[PDB]
Amino acid sequence: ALVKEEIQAKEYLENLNKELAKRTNVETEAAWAYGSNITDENEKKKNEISAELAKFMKEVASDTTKFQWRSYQSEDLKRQFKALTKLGYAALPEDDYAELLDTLSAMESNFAKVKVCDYKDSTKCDLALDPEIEEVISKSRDHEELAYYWREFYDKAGTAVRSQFERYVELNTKAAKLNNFTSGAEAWLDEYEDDTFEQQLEDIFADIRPLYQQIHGYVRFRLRKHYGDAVVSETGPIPMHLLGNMWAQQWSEIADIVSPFPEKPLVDVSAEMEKQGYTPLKMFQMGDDFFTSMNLTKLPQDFWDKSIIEKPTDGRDLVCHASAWDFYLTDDVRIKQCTRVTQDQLFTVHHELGHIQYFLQYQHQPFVYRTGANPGFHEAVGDVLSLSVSTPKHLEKIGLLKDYVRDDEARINQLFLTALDKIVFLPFAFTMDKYRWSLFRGEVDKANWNCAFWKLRDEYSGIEPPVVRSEKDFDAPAKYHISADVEYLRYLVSFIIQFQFYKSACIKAGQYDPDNVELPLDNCDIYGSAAAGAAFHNMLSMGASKPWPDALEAFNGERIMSGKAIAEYFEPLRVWLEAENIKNNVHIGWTTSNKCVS
Ligand SMILES: *[C@@H]1O[C@H](CO)[C@@H](O[C@@H]2O[C@H](CO)[C@@H](O[C@@H]3O[C@H](CO[C@H]4O[C@H](CO)[C@@H](O)[C@H](O)[C@@H]4O)[C@@H](O)[C@H](O[C@H]4O[C@H](CO[C@@H]5O[C@H](CO)[C@@H](O)[C@H](O)[C@@H]5O)[C@@H](O)[C@H](O)[C@@H]4O)[C@@H]3O)[C@H](O)[C@H]2NC(C)=O)[C@H](O)[C@H]1NC(C)=O
Ligand SMILES: C[C@H](N[C@@H](CCc1ccccc1)C(=O)O)C(=O)N1[C@H](C(=O)O)C[C@H]2CCCC[C@@H]21
Ligand SMILES: *[C@@H]1O[C@H](CO)[C@@H](O)[C@H](O)[C@H]1NC(C)=O
Ligand SMILES: *[C@@H]1O[C@H](CO)[C@@H](O)[C@H](O)[C@H]1NC(C)=O
Ligand SMILES: [Zn+2]
Repeated sequence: ALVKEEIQAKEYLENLNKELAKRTNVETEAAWAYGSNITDENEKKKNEISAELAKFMKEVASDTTKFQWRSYQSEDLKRQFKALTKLGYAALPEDDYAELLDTLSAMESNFAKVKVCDYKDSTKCDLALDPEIEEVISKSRDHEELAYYWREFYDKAGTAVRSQFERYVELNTKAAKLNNFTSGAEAWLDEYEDDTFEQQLEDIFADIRPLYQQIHGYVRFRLRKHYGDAVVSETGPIPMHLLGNMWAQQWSEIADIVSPFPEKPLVDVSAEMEKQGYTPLKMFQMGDDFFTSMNLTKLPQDFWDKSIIEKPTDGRDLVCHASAWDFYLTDDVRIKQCTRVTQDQLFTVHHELGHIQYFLQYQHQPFVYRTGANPGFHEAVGDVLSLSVSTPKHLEKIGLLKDYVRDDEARINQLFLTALDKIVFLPFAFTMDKYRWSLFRGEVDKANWNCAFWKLRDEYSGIEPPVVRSEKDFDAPAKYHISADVEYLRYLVSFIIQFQFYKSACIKAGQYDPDNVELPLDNCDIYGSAAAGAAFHNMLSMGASKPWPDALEAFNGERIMSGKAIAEYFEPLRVWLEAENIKNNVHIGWTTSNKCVS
């Protein structure tokens, strides 16, 4: 009967979880070897091991039907069994799965191997995105140079893989349907365990959108003063190559030309980092110190022994796009980052170490629970610390920000600088998955796939390509996550919930009081706070053992994803900016782009 079976099922799950952890270790090692060293041999190795694990998952999913798991008393056992039924791509027939793996490695390796010719020297053709092209996009204020690098990169990283992307969409759809989801959109959304999740995000985005429109309007106004009206129009979408980022996802790199008060300080600690002899090692050691200062877990020896924290100097191809890795044993966690000594990179280091901390916090959990409460939780951890590291308060403590006077004008500069990252990103992140969802769901005909991309970027972000594109081009895969098949909604969720975590951690630390002028949210530093660390420990140690509202509740007693906290952080900016835009008669909104020919 059921009482005896539930006891046996508990024993079954205990052994299977350990077996899954061990088998996944092997897959992860092969994936790591390939990402660190792209060769035909490593690709073959990676894909063959994945195919082996997929075959085993099929056997597992099949075996779950031998247990009456839906009839069990234990919510915990039922949750584990449910996790094991979700095959994802592993549901595909053997040959289809092999084809998908080959398709995915073809796209990611194409992205990783992109090289372009120097704008000034057509003989020198070894410029990679990281660091060469990204350096130009972030630093150059020559609009024709910027336009050149934009076109060269999108042509090579995007258009070149159209046929592979098409087959990937077909196989992704086939896999979703084998799992009885309507499409890959629903398969992705299932990770959030909430059937109203899309509407919730629409509601939150709608609340923040007006602030984005104000930032967009002001930036456009300031760019007109820099480049002239021949380059930037008052009423049209902003030409995206002028925004300091290849994908226009964050605009912090053009802060020096769009800052509210150019005569007052704007935080940019890159020069001081270099002057003080910072290295990638030091940056990671400083991140480690931040976590341990909060009474959280120190980085294990394997991390230091096995991580790659600088771009290799041999001739080899690799994936430089920064990532954090769990090997599902004990204390085997690693980062691979082509680290540079900049302010932006210091935040990236803390982001990636947020993943590592999460891995360490939940490594005692059964295998199926060794992941984030939802994908957004994993992305939020390191960003909460980055918000603190970015404050004038913290940066003065570590001697990177000198002779800084925090008057009302400096505060507006800093809030604006943060918004150029945190608010600007929201419509971007939403469009990445809105686009792919529309393809997965079969809502866009193949003949319209490229202009469907640029239509969303126009509608939500008010940006456009520097040159005319058409259906002869295919631009979406020029973004890493699109070539690498990484869900993006996690980052939209993260940018909302990180402010919920930050606000709460700051209150717990005694660093934020809404009725005290000396403790504003935008200058909170949680460094050294064991109290904030305790909330993190309580939440992160849970892994995916409970639905995410229980994980949020463990942190601050709340159960709802809310835009209240992000709006609260930027409220002083909103008040100032609304008035400043009225003062300067700034045009808000944009006409439909003419940059994608149907
Ligand atoms: C996605 O959705 C799919 C449905 O759209 C779903 O596919 C269905 O899965 C069912 C398995 O759960 C399967 O049901 C079986 O059907 C067999 C006969 O099917 C034939 O005829 C169909 C048309 O009439 C054809 O379409 C098929 O191709 C087949 O030719 C039955 O023989 C079988 O029965 C046995 O199993 C049941 C189940 O027993 C359960 O467990 C315990 C066992 O101890 C029972 O006590 C308990 O009561 C419970 O019922 C037994 O009751 C029975 O005695 C037999 O042993 C079974 O009903 C179905 O065929 C299949 N397709 C369709 C079209 O319905 C996928 O599984 C879903 N995928 C995922 C990942 O969830
Ligand atoms: C650098 C970072 N890299 C990603 C790596 C994600 C990944 C998933 C699966 C296999 C390999 C890599 C991450 O750590 O989440 C990243 O891409 N991004 C995203 C981006 O740069 O597009 C959004 C960024 C928000 C701020 C922190 C960094 C976030
Ligand atoms: C890269 O992989 C090749 C074989 O694919 C191997 O021989 C070589 O040692 C690796 N290179 C480095 C730098 O690890
Ligand atoms: C550090 O964490 C432990 C449990 O992990 C806790 O018991 C202890 O109180 C914390 N240290 C401080 C100073 O609060
Ligand atoms: Zn991340």
